[PDB]
Amino acid sequence: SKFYGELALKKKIPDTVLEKVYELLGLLGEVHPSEMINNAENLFRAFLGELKTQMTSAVREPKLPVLAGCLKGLSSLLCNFTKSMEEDPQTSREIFNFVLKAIRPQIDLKRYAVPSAGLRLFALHASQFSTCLLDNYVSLFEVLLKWCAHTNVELKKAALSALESFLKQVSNMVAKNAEMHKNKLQYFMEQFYGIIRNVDSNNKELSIAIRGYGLFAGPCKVINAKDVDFMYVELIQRCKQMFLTQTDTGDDRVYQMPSFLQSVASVLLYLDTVPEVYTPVLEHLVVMQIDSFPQYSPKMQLVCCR
Amino acid sequence: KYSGRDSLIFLVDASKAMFESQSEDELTPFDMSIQCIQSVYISKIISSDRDLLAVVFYGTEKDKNSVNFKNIYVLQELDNPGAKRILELDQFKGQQGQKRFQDMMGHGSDYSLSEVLWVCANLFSDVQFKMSHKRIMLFTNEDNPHGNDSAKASRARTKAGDLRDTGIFLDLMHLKKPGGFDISLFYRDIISSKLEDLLRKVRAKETRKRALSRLKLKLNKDIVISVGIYNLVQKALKPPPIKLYRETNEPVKTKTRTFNTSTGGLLLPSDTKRSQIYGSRQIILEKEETEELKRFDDPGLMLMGFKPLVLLKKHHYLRPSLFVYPEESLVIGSSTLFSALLIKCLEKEVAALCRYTPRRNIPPYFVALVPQEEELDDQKIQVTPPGFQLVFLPFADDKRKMPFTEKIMATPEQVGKMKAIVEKLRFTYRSDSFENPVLQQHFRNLEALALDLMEPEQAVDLTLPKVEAMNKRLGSLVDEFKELVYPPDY
Amino acid sequence: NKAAVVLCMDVGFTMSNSIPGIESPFEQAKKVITMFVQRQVFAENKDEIALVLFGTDGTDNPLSGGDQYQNITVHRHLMLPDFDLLEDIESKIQPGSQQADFLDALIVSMDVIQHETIGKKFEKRHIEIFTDLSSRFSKSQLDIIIHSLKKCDISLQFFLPFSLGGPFRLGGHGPSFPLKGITEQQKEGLEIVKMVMISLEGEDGLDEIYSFSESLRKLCVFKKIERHSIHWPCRLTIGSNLSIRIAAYKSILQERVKKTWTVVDAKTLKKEDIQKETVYCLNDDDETEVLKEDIIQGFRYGSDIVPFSKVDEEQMKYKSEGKCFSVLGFCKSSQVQRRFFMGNQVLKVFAARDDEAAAVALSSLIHALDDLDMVAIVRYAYDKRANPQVGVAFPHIKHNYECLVYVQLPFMEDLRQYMFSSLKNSKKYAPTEAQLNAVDALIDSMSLAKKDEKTDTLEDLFPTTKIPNPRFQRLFQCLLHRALHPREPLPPIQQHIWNMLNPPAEVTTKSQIPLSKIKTLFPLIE
DNA sequence: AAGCAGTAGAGCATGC
DNA sequence: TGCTCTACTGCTTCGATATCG
DNA sequence: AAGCAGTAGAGCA
DNA sequence: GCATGCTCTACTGCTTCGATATCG
Repeated sequence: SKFYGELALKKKIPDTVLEKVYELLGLLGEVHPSEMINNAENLFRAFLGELKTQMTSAVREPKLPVLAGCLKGLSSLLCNFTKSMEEDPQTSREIFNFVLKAIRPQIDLKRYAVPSAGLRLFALHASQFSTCLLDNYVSLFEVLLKWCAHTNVELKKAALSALESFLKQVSNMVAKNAEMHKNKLQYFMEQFYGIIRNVDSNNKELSIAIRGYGLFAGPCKVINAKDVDFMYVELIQRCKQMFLTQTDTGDDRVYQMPSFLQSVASVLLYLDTVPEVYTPVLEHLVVMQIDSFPQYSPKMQLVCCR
Repeated sequence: KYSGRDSLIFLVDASKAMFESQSEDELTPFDMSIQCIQSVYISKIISSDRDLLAVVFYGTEKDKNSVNFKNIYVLQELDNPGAKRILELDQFKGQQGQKRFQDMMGHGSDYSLSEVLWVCANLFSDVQFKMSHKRIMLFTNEDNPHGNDSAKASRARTKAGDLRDTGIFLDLMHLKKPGGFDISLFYRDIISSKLEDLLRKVRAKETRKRALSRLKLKLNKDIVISVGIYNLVQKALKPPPIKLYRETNEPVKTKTRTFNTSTGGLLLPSDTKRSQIYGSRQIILEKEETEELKRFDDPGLMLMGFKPLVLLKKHHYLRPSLFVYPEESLVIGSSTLFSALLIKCLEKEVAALCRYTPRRNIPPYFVALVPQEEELDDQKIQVTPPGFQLVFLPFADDKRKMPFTEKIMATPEQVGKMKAIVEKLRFTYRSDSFENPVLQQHFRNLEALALDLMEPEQAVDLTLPKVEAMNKRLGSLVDEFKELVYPPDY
Repeated sequence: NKAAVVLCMDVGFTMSNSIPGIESPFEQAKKVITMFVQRQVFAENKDEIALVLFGTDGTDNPLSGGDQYQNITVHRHLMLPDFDLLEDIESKIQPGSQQADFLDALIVSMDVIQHETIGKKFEKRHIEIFTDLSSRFSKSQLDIIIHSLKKCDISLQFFLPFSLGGPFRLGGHGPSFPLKGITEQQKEGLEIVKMVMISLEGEDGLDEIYSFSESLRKLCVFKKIERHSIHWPCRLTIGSNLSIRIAAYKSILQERVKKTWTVVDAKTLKKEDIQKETVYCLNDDDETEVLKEDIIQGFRYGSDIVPFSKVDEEQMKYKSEGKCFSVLGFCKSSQVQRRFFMGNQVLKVFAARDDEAAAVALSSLIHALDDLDMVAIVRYAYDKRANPQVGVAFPHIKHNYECLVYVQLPFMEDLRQYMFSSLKNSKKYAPTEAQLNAVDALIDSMSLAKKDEKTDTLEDLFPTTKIPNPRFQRLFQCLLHRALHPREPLPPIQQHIWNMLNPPAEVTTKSQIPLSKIKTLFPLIE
């Protein structure tokens, strides 16, 4: 009540304390949501109205840090009070249009604070907007695949998380519908083909190709039930002569095993009619993974165990 | 420097003789010095209230300083003028004030030397701000403090050389022991009398030099020149009326809100729109649209051709005229073109016309730019700025109209009598000095509760004319000047 | 007061005429009339407007016989105008014309004003008349209508098309007729309206006629419709007893709007359900919220804050005993310069009324003062609430009026004077002679004044004293668009605004090669 | 408008 | 019936309020 | 928020 | 060839003071 009465006075606070009072109004809504059960509706509106009167204006440079504050405030508030599209497909797409304008690049400026906020907003929460991602995926994939090569440490791995959550959210939705998305599936798979067959440097393009390959090897078994069998044969035949035969003993190219293993697991979970010729290659692979420990890094050292 | 300041050490002599009444019964020079000190502080408390001041008495019996040398005792540290410090400096008047000085320190010793200049230097060497002027107004009388030994004088002039090494400027106020120029002794290889000016010509003023705007002028679309737009008739008034909590002498710092849609609660400024109402129909806008419709141009000045100085009549004005000048901060070397354009404008009497948008968002106004040249002589008499002046012109609804239906003639006899009256009442107008009645009585009225002397000093009016001094300057031609050609006679 | 303004409108046959190759005059006509209506509605004045229109294919008239009063439609009556008339005028863009005459519109409009003038006070009336002056007319009755227009006590102003007898947009400080813009009907109609206007008024009748070109950029649409000004009486004194009763009026002032933006919360479209207030909250600490009767209006002094809130300054305030218009003295020197005037308004001390021997005495005063550079330093105040101020009283001898014009003056607290680095004695900033001749060619070829007709009085275009101000105009049209077009974004500003506010481009074409000479001759810019 | 400081995207030297 | 009050009233003045460079 | 002179409705008549 | 020790100056932002449009 005090920090909600505090900001409705005259416009005199020099905006960077406005940043922290926005984030405090968010974090206070994240922890203990059994006291603000009747006054958690209007904090959506007080975040959103500031979003509109900061973003939609044909005059004055936008106040920069207030946007980062309000965005991670809405990130903290979106848990436990979810107004998804399943009962309100208006405010959800409104928030999505605001976050798409937040990630709308259009320029090559510096001090990437507000699109970093927008990236992790779309990362840590993505399942709330079911129906309004099935048409702008080329645009999102284009801007994200530009952002993942930014040569910045703190932004790249914040982009990767939104990328992987985007693929993991489009996977179940392209599964559960009827036969209408052969173009989308083939487009994703052929862009993954054109990325897995680039040969200059890009380890990260290879890894995101393998990860999407594995996540989409699930919903392919709907009608065809032959491309699934051609898959995993493609996987082992690509993987073996890439680290087990050469670049095995002394090299730098051993930072890649969890991608291959997560993909092989994701096809083997729902595969039927097993091949039974390649498991003496699979064994050599995973024992090479268990051997290859101490040249790793945490947050990779844990997903190798995963 | 803009936020730089100026210090002032007031050094007062008290060893033997300045405490003397000069075998007279008018006034002592000691209390004359305290008159001058209290007047300069009562001036600079409201005139220039951020300078750095200090006052030091030398020669006495005790000594309190930060270096512990004899006969040197200070009362104030280098600081802003404090009303408490002047309410403790005003008690040294009269015989009982002289007695108070005598029983808190007395006076008289084998007094100071180079060491009082040393304690002035170490008073200057401590305060961490920016300094521009550093003057010492010494209050002493005698013309040989080295009246017995030459090493005192040699080390004193060497110490003055080392103080002029860093350049600390001292220039005393000599008292009137002969009333003027007779004792011209050897106090001349130290420095490089008039006190009524310091007594009363500093009543209430302010001093500042900013710029107010730094814009650019566009001739076609691609001739950009960087100018600064100064103001030179500031139109001042009183400092603001602070609110105060009653008993504990504290400010309030109030707040404000808006709510109450007959439900209670609190409404944010995000849900607020603007409107106008005609009878029944109300046109609704957002605040972005309201501030959007006053948008016509970029910030800057726009050239629109030339004019000769014959049509812009001095009947036309609406604004305190500003002043503009070129600066070599944004666009490199534009004062060359400005000096050439100045030369040809003063050689061909021509003046420009422009369209003005000063701030980043404002409707335009048409201005005219008039040339101007300096005046100078040997005494550094800089009185007029070299540059351009901006006269402001009305547009459409300003020039109203009178009913216009009146015209009567006259007859040429009264021209010579009126010439006699205007030559009786003739004077050169001014150079200054028509000070403000309301502000002068206000600052004296504030002074009356500030120092609690007795009462409001009735600040003398000056805007009124001396009616008797024009009655007797006129004479007894008033009644014939009434009824020479126009008798009322009821 | 109250006025009864009449308008006559022609969208007749030649008003449905085509372009010359640039633009139609009918859209200029509708722009001029809608400008008049938005200003005379959004001024919130107390007045009655009537409109009449001829040039439609109907007949709305209480008298109508054959061709006499044919297609003479009294669409509007003398009422207070509202949004309905501007709805109609953006619902009347149809050419749609059958017509035979335009002279009788004036007499049917004057007759319906004769049948309207019941009860209310109509001290003055004006008609703005929009015929086309090129369609067929008749020479039937002229003496009766000349005598009626001379006797009706109603002013009239006629509106020609864009011609009289390069790229003309609407009006841009340029030419009216392209090469020759007249027909024989235009010849006879223009000489007939010239003889009627000469016999009506005389010499101002030469300029009691306006086109669509420069009546757009001038407020000649407002003449004898408003009340003049507000009268101010006082008594001037020189010395002890030279008390002469003097009237005075105000002049040029920084004009401002007269409508307040009203706060409206979301979801309500209303105001009265909003309480906007301030709370008196002693913070200093954890807050203890106080009331209003704890407030000492304390002032600043040096490094402390002192009391004397309210009644103490009510005791020791300053007075100057009522109104006063005294003379301090006079000054024969012309040393009150051009740059110390410092005034938010300028005054005309003029005359008095009621057998003005006092004003002919002031006429003698100023007819003495006018010969030499001897000015007056008046002390002026308005009331005891007002503040005293000294200032200059300039003489003003003219043809019809004899004025003294009063401006304020600074006190020696408002001046400030600081040192500048001069530029005449420079070591780096000397310009050379080719650059001097370049800027001489600049100030030659960028001029605006021209002299001719062998008398050498100056002809100068672009009068930045008659050009209207764009601010309230753009605000009014944006108000009208958001009123009618209910949810569209705000339009671009109109092109006749920039037609008024743009320089003549021919001087830019004259001096374009000088600008290239400047760029290639002078040293580096940025 | 002056000015006053301190963050921070951006590179270099280094380890496993 | 005209003068004489009389509540209103347009209109002005600073004054505290708000915005910005 | 404060004042000052103009301008149509009562009261004694 | 990826994840750390180590400098680095331009950008931006808050404070201080002064100036101007505003409802009453």
